[PDB]
Amino acid sequence: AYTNSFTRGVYYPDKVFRSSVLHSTQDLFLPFFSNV
Amino acid sequence: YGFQPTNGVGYQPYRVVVLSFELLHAPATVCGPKKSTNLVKNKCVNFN
Repeated sequence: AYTNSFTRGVYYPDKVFRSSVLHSTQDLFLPFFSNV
Repeated sequence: YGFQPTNGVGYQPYRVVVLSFELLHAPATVCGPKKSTNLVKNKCVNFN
């Protein structure tokens, strides 16, 4: 059986602190709305 | 290789150590030596 992992699986890409900014990065993440 | 003991001009073992430097998100583990100075605030200063 599979369930919808809607949004989850996001984590801080790096140690660096950032605030009030939209930053784009590329890492290994769980694609949204993927079956688990 | 073999490296004939006396013979190699090119033939001798060159022990090569390579240092690879990596900086990451994280705090530096290996850093240069001595100089932790008194931090001064509210003043234009050069900082490291």
